Amino acid sequence: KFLVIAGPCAIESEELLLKVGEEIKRLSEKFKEVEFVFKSSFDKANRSSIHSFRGHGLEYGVKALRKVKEEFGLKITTDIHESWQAEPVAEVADIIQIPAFLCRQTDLLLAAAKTGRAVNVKKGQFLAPWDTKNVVEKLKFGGAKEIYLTERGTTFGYNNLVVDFRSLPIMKQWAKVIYDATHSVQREFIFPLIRAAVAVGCDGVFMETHPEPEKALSDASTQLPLSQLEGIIEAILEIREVASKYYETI
Amino acid sequence: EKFLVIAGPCAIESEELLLKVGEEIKRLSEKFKEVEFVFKSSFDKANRSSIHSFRGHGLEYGVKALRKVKEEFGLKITTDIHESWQAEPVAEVADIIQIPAFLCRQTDLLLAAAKTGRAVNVKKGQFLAPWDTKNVVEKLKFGGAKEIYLTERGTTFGYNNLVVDFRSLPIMKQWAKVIYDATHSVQLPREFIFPLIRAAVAVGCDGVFMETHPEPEKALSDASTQLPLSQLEGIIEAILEIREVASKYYETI
Amino acid sequence: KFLVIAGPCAIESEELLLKVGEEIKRLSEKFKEVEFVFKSSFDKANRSSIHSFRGHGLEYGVKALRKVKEEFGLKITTDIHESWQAEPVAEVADIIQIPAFLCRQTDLLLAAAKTGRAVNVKKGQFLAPWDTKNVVEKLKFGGAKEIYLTERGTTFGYNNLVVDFRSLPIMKQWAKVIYDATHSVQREFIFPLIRAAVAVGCDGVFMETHPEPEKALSDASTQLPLSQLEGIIEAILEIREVASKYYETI
Amino acid sequence: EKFLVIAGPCAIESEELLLKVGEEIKRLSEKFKEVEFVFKSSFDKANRSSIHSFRGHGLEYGVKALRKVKEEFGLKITTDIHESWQAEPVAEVADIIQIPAFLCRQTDLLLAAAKTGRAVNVKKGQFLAPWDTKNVVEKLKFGGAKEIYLTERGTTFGYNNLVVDFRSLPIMKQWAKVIYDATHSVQLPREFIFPLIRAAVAVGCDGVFMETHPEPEKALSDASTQLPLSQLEGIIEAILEIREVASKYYETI
Repeated sequence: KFLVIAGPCAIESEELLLKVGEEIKRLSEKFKEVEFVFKSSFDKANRSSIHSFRGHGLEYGVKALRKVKEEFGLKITTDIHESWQAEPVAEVADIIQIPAFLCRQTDLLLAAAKTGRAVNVKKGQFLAPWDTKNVVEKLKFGGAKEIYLTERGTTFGYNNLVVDFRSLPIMKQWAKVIYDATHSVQREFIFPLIRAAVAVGCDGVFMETHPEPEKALSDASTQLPLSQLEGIIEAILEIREVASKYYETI
Repeated sequence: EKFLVIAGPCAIESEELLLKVGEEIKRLSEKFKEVEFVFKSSFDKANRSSIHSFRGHGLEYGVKALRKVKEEFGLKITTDIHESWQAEPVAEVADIIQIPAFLCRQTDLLLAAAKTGRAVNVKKGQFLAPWDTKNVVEKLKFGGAKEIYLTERGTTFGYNNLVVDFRSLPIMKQWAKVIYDATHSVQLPREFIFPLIRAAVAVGCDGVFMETHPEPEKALSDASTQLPLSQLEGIIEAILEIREVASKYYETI
Repeated sequence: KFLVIAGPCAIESEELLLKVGEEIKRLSEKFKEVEFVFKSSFDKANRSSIHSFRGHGLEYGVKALRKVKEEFGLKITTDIHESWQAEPVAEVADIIQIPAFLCRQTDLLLAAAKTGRAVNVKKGQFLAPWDTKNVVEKLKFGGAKEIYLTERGTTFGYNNLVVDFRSLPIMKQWAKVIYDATHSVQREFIFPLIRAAVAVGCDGVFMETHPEPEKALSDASTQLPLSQLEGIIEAILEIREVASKYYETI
Repeated sequence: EKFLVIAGPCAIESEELLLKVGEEIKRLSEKFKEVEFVFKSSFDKANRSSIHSFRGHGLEYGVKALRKVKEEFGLKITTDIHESWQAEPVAEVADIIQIPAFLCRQTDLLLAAAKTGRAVNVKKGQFLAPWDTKNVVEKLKFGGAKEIYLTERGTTFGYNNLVVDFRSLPIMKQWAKVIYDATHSVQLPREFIFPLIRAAVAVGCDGVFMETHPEPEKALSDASTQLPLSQLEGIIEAILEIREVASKYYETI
């Protein structure tokens, strides 16, 4: 089925996670035609500024996420930043996410693959679509069986990312493809591009959502308001239903 | 609003080629009555990379060929001009005067097209940012143009490659009707033509531009990008279907 | 010898041209090791805004330039925008310049070549270095013998140009290469990059200069102050003298 | 200020390779007494594209090899770390800890290097704008780094290509000493190595970084970009000459 990965960018508090998890659980029950995966980062390890919010740490985060899966029975996904974090994270995370800047770090990929969990690699803004083939190979060599590649834009001049949708069919040759709707534009362009992603064809969409994005401690300018999530999901399912007839074979 | 489909052979290889394509476009226009078709073909490829490449048979011959298409099939016509003096003679048959991408900032060319009273469609230069088309529209309005289109055809991305930044569709929509060039946006200065056109209609545009030829392999220009004429019907039906289902979500400008 | 093409961006008045021509004449007499070519546009035919200064027209411009060559005996160069302008311009212009956006317009190139004058083509911001080979061929086919290719930057994302200096040695294979120091950065970067151009190796430099750039009716943010021209020329000659030892053969 | 030349084989293929290169670097250091040389080699290529490519013989072996170079030749040392835990052991031999381009924003890695008391050299990510290195320097200073370098190694330009925006040299100079990577800036993710290094010194930088190997064709990494060791002397003499003549024109930051 279609994958929808969503949740607040960072684990600002297990309290926030529960409120978001409650809504994702509701959509989960409303759209049985979709596999929902709850996402949130226990640490923003690559902020530009040293004086920015990073999080409450790995232990606090894993505990908060554990709570979401127990209170709602939702699959979990979070990102790791160094090899040693794979094991403890794999205790809760159904899908281990690899940050875009780290998509070429062999040991991180191998560490994630060793946990036996699914692995989702964010395509580096510096990577060409065809160069993700080697990323998948690393994961397969490492013992990974469920592999995802996420489109999140490519470097286009300075301080700008462009989404080359030709990447979707190219990456589909060796892995399931997820379109990251919120980081690919980093709000007026979020919906239009997600619509494009599903018209082109992908296996899922990734989107950060927060009750009050403006009050968020991370990606306050791109996180989707929680209340708009249902409408966008219904919209992409309808578009996908009609467009899927034309998705090119492999 | 009636969706616009601009299609035809890239170059006016001969008056016979035009009538063959026009025949099919006319057939499709009767089937897809919700679509406004415009027949396109260039009387001159004035910007080929090589001096040895095919250019055409001249403005005179081309205009006469296009007039035949309009006369024989009752189809609207569009062709591109390369210098100011061509606007007047071309305006005699062209319903929409097209401005080449490299020439989108040539003031006198835009002014020449605008004063003819015909609609003007400007291909967005590969060097131009979406927000910079606002001044292009202002020039045309200044020159008297009342029906203006902006065409997305890709942006320079490294060497010999173009990327389509779909964010340009809603940005340009702020000041003009927007057309998506499905064939030139994948050209490297065919496997991606269809998926990208699906993206264009899902995002939302006012029309699509597609070069089509009975046998692309034998084309005298863009032999690698022109869509086989037999595939045009299927592509149009698909974008109409995608447009309909996505239409309720199109943001208001 | 080394080519130095300079002058005010636009012919704001033959008066301005004479003041600039006076200074270029002085440097001309001071640097016999350099071939100076006076440049100025009779029309800014590609301004973004319709409400911008274009000029005083072709006739006024050709007359003003004619005055510069007669009062100072300096070679002249100006750009054309449509085929019909080549002939009347070739009456004064020693070098006919082709605008960057128009580097692929066959008839314009052929028209310039037909005048028998030298032709300098500004490399389009959209063109790859190796693709200028076809530009030269057009000019040769058209009867041009003295051909120049000018590096003026390449599209790098939106509203930004980057200078890929690998272009200098690539274009040198089929034509003399000129580095445009003022349009490649469109002021703090003008000198550094011209220094780079000569260290890499080129046949000349192009730079717009105006007595009071801020008061200029065009390129007020990039035109080099007239008083700084001598210093930059002396600097590039010194750098070239030392670096030329390492310029790669053809 | 004494110009810095960072050079050595890309990877620590063996302790013998290092001593062979170190021998030549030591010879050149005696000749070019106005230059500060730093011997470089990676104990691990932790980011190769293919899982089948050479990585190295481990941190332990590498550090021991580097210590041999410093011990036998009296040369300063630099190598790169890939995860936080490696900073401590590496700091035992490395005078300058290098931060890989893809990892230039990894806060904990930068902090790990900074607290060792050693100098830190951060390769500017191919995705990073020049003005955004200001925060990189702030992180390092926050972490205790007192000697910081920023290395220019190209920027993503379309697919599989890097361009060097020389405007970054004076921009980055505003907050750190700047090094130009002559070999990685022309790599496609050798004919241009020399001309671009001439440009770097003419623009103005504080040092250059060059990978060099006795027989590049037989290298286990960057076989297409590493400079033959016999050409190192000539290149250094040339940049010193160009630097001298251009030096009086270097703008003040």
